[PDB]
Amino acid sequence: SNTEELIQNSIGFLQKTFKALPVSFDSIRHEPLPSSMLHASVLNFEW
Amino acid sequence: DSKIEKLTEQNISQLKESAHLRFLDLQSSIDTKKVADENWETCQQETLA
Repeated sequence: SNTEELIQNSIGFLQKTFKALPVSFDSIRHEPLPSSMLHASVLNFEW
Repeated sequence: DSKIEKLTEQNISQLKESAHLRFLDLQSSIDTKKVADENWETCQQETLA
């Protein structure tokens, strides 16, 4: 219903946003992703 | 008056949200564990080969 379609849209948006970032796998295995690399829009739960 | 929930239809929607969430969480929980059973079984057959 409302929540199911809500979740589908949210998962699509998340997949796109995370596909955007450049950080390679081996780079993140040893170094924590810094906070700057994401816009303050994705944080604070405004999606 | 007793702990039987409230008829006020303003939290009926709150129940509706909870029903969608708890159910979806349980559905994922079991979907995950059956995948683990399928994987560990395959790995055990592979070592036997």
